Amino acid sequence: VRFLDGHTPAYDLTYNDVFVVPGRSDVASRFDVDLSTVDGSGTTIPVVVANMTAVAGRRMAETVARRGGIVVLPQDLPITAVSETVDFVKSRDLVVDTPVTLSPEDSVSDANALLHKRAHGAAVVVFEGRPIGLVTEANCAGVDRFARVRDIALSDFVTAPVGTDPREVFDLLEHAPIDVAVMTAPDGTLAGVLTRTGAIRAGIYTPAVDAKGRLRIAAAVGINGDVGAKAQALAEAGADLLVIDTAHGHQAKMLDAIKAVASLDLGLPLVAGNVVSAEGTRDLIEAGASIVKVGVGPGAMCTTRMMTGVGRPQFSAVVECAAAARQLGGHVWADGGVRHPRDVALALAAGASNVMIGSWFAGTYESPGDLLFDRDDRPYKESYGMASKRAVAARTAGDSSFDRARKGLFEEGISTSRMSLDPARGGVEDLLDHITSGVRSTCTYVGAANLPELHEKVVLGVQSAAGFA
Amino acid sequence: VRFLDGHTPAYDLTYNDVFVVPGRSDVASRFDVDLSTVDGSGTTIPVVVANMTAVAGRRMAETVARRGGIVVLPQDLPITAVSETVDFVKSRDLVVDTPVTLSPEDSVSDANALLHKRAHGAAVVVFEGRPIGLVTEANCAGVDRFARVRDIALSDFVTAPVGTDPREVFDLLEHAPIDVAVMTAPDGTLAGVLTRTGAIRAGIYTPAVDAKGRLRIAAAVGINGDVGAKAQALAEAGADLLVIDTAHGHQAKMLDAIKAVASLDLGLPLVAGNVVSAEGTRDLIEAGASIVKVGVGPGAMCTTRMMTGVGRPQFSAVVECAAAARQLGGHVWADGGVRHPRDVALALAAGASNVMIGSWFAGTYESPGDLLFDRDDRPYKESYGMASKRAVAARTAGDSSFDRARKGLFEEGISTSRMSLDPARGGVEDLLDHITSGVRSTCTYVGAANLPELHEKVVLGVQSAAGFA
Amino acid sequence: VRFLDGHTPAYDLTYNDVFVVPGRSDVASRFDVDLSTVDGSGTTIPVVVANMTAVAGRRMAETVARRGGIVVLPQDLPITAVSETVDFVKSRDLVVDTPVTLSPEDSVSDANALLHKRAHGAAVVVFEGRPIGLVTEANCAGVDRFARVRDIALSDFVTAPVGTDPREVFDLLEHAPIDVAVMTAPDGTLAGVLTRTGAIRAGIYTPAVDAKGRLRIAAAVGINGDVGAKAQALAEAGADLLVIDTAHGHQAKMLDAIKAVASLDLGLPLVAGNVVSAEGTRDLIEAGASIVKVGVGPGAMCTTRMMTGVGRPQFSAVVECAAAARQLGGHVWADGGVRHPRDVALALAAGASNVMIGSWFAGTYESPGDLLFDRDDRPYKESYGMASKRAVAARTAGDSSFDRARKGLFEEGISTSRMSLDPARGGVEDLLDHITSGVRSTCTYVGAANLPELHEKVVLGVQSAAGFA
Amino acid sequence: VTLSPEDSVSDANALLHKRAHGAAVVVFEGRPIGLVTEANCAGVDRFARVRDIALSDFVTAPVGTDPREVFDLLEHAPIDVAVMTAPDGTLAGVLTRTG
Repeated sequence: VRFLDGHTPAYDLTYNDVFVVPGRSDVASRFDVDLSTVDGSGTTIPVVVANMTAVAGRRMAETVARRGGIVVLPQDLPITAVSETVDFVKSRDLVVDTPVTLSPEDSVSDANALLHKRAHGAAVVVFEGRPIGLVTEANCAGVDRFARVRDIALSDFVTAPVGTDPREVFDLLEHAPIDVAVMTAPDGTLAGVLTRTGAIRAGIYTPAVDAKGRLRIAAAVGINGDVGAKAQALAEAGADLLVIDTAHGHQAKMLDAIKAVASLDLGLPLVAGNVVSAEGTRDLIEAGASIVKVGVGPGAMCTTRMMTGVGRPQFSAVVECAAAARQLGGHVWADGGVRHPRDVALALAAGASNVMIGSWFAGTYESPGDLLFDRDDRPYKESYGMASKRAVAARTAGDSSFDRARKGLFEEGISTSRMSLDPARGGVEDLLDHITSGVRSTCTYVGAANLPELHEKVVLGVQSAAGFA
Repeated sequence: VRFLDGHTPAYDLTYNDVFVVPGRSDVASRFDVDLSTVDGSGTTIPVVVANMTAVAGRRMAETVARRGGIVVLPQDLPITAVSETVDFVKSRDLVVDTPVTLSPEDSVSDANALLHKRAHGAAVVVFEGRPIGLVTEANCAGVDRFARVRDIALSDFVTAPVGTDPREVFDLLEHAPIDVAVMTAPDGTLAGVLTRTGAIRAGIYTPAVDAKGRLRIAAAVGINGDVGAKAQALAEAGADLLVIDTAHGHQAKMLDAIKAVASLDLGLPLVAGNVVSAEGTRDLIEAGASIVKVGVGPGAMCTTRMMTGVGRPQFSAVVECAAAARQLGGHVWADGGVRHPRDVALALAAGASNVMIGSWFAGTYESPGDLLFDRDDRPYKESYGMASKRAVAARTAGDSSFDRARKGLFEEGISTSRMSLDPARGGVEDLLDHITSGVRSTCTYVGAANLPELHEKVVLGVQSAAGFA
Repeated sequence: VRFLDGHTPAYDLTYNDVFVVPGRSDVASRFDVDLSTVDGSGTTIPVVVANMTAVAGRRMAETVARRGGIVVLPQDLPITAVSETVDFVKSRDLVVDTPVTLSPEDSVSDANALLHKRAHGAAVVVFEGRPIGLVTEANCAGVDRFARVRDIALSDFVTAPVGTDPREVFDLLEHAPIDVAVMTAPDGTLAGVLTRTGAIRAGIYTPAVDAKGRLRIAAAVGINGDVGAKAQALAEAGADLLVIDTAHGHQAKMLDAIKAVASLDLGLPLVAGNVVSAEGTRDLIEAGASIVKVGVGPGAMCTTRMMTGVGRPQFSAVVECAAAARQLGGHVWADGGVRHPRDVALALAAGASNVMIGSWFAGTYESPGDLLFDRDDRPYKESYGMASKRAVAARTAGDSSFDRARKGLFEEGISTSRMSLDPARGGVEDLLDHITSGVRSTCTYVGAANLPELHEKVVLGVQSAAGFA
Repeated sequence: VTLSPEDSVSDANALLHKRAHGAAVVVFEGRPIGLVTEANCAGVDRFARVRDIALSDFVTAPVGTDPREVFDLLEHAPIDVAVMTAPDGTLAGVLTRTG
């Protein structure tokens, strides 16, 4: 990377210490920029969903795959659940989104609960595979709490055949009272729904698909036990990417796991981490890892850097890891704390081929967590609220109560960080649009048509802390 | 510019990182300093009003031109409105200010609304061109809400002929109960008003006038469409300065626009921006721009630097751009975030020939926005409250709803930043006095009689962030 | 110590300026790390309790000695009290903890007061040396305020013989309603109690014992009067470590005191302080001090650095003192402000053989201060609440009221800093577990099996203050 | 209050408050399986299918028993509900000490 003249600090840099200097640009608009990655993950956008239990959901996987990203499944899930998730994801359409389907004679409370599980805002009533109506907001107000769904149905939905160009579907929704377009198969069976914003995103974004034309998905494996057996089982399940993660990637056990998994020669790209050093990245790549995960305690006040003195600023670590990996032909992923598009833009400029988003996507409808309201009816979802129970479901490992208590004595309990739902960006697609707009604006300011060009021509500067007063 | 010995930081500097070291001075008082610019804009003060819809008003243009500045009109205004504004501004007197005129039989609510549109605090009643009285504050209290103006009039206004030396006009207002001096033409028709503070400012300040002895004004053009036609239309309308602005000035489209406008050879000075690099300034000047606009995402926590990593500290960017432009014979304008006279003083010391003020002037009476009160009756004006509607009035460009939605998907909505009215500095003239006093004190401390001398003898130092604790 | 390339700041570093870079590690888990010190203090953990009146209690001494640390007694205590404390501490068991014993016919209010003096949560009723029952929480609710203890007793306590392996004691408490295991001597007399967490800590931690197999303890002496007589009296009392402390250790009087104490040749290790300079450490070691105490006004906003400009950042001072002392064969102790395990980890990485904890341990049950509740019933203990009275008990020194007032005129009154009790970490053993977990995680991240190896292979980096925004 | 298996747990919570017994019986093929009581829905998944938090610890007595002995049978019971079934084992009703 290139810095300004004389900008050679005696310290590691964070995302608050750097800025991008505008250069000569010929890019007309944001749409003239290609965001496709070259790391082999197959994503058309540099957004990757972290493998956390409170974020890596099935609906999230479907949505992110359709919008061009990829989601890594948690490593504690059973093989049957992973196989079911992969089969459901790879059976989805590349344009339409799977709507919330309600059978007749169901409870109205169940319908209200299912309404908020997706950003469409309308749940279709289906009988014999045929749509009957859409249940929308305020339909349950004043109605008997024991209503049987087929009492407040609104059979006023716009219908179009599957395969219609979304350009005309957008026009058909110009004067519709509900921004939902239920499209049915030629035999009349339900296939999916569309919306004006969904049609625009379908025309803007490019879905990330495998060689079979199906949505891509990823899965993770732990560092304990027979790693080869789990890797083989996940590869047979249809996973397109394997991620071997841990708190400290630069250890002998992770090297042994990488050697064991790479010996099988499954052909899938391999992701390992996390390291924040050039030596660690080189050691991980030499062991057989194609993608190196970067970022260990990036924050200066995070729990890791308060328990221990171990850590490193994200920007310098990513720069060093990318510089070490590119000469070996590998790629790096930014696995820090991302809460603004500036972080993603700076990570891409540093040389990272992909940026993974963690807890930020937990505050969306598509996240597996259940929606609950605060005292002021603030929509929010409890991060790590039920992940601890799922974590200890596999942590027990059949050990006795004495061993479990001995392990848990030193273990520090992660608190449940409340994350308020953004009313203007409730769906994860809005956050994806925000991040992609930020990255495209960065590319236009720099004057690059694609991410490698952005990394090539980026010019950075250093600023002091006095500007934050 | 000259810095202290050993003050060579490894980072770019903001306005919080620098300070002015006092030197040997022989300037007796603040009044012994000339603030006239040499950039060719014709302003007697380095204050320029930004071309924003919520600030660039007609009354603001008149007031700033009379006080020695200049105002750039928004580029989205129609040619007829711009022509009307120019004709009204160039038909104003160089000393007296245009008062609020109320015709008889009007609504008292309309009179109360018109009272707050200017800082005079008294609205004159005019019939057959002759003043009848002045409606002042608290005149509408307790009176019927449907009063017809000519029921609470106060015919106790001091009258003086037009052309009287303001020195005696100040004495005539020594014991007057209302600090308004209505002056009428020799035929008895109304021409304008004056006040003690207005007389003092008329004796202190020098109006910025063109070759015809009329108040100066500027207009802006967009970067889309036939730039030459708009430039020709504005030049024919009587504009004295053209400003071609955009988010990123260092692009090929802006270079083409500069080449197209300069090919017409209208003779007017040309302003282009924005760039924060020496290469960008050189490219803009070579294309045919006489004045370069500086500043792109100056704040470390601004919306631009949170969406993207693109930006630069204002001080270093202004210094570099001025150093690059002066050797080419051009001039630079500071277009950062100005909220204190320190910012203007440091920008002038850096080498900028003019400093443009944006949202700061929106919280004044003369701003085009309407005055409204908070729950605690706090006077304030909604910045960008109606500018969005005016922005989309020209952004539609006859495109279809599909294209408009596709454009607006990536667009980020600018929030309406409330700006409270300063009770002691409600009028923009008070802010102008504050800024000019700050600049004059800076000049006296440095020991310079004019802005080029201030830039010549200025000595700067660097301070750490520990002083802000 | 080793820093990253180019990380050579022009200033002294605190604990907020440094971070630990992960290296190649082969440590399987936290339990594969040995925390034993090599400074000669005999502690199995680097935790040392400060010699403050509000912290250095008898129960605290017993608990810290059993958990592997050491406690220094205040220097103002009389020789009889110190002898009694040493005799009580050295008469304790290496596994079981001394419970709260209640005799029959006592006041129930006294029982309630004694309940909160230890973290067991159950006070045993003893008659003729035989346990009768355990008084637990909520037993005093609704009961007459003048109850005689033997009216709400619960004779449902699990009993095991002394010497039983805690592995089976843990199993015996699996279904017990009270997590207290009262163990009695073979003659049936009470000897102590145990708990599940206590059994785990007994199996994890190693008690710090002297050559006689008894818990270790330390005492302090003032710098005034005949230091040799006090040192001889404390050595005869059974103290295992002597600490000569003062505000400014690098003074002639402290050198004379060190020479006087070392002339006696008591054979005990000697601790002196405090100094923050290499010259001071060398002077103290040459005078006859085996351990040098480091840290004088470490905070940038502490009372010492606000009264005077005297001070130094803790990290740089500790590094310099350790570097100076190791070549002379001595050792250094970190005596700064410790509130997080990160501070202890960084102090150990800097080269310190032990880290002393001051006011942090005051907010525990085992501290000598009495427990009192806030308006919201917040458990807290008044730091320095009664230490001032004990300080002036020896400060009077038989001087007249005139001399006392003359001394106290310049003296600044230390305020009583309220320290809230942590509900999840009420006992000091929980804080010890937290700190040891932090240190073990640091060691695993670095890749060291013991503290000297941690100091050998540690690699540090420097970060700017912009990361704290 | 009778709850069939595979029903929504929210419906069970709603049905719990419809009577003063405080316990809703789970019935399958006319046979009681358990009683859903208060705080059973706390922390449990909002989409629970009833037959996941059932408590099969209900006291059973034949219909026609003198309530004097039914009161004694409920002296130490943790739930003050006495589910009584018909001689063929089918559910007929419930009783309590106060009842």
